[PDB]
Amino acid sequence: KVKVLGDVIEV
Amino acid sequence: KVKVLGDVIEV
Amino acid sequence: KVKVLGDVIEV
Amino acid sequence: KVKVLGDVIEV
Amino acid sequence: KVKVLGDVIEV
Amino acid sequence: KVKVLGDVIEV
Repeated sequence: KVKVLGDVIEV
Repeated sequence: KVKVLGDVIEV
Repeated sequence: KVKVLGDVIEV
Repeated sequence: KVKVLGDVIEV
Repeated sequence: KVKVLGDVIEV
Repeated sequence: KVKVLGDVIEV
């Protein structure tokens, strides 16, 4: 299965 | 810690 | 169209 | 509620 | 490379 | 501003 794993970033 | 876990969806 | 829908999780 | 909505991008 | 770029949304 | 940056992962 393909998931998305990600972070909050300050931009 | 806070991460983001998500799925691909057909829209 | 393919989007990503996701949640914040505590890890 | 807070969700995450995102796109796939070519980088 | 393919990344996911996304936003927090109120839902 | 806060965005989400993430990767596709095989799970």
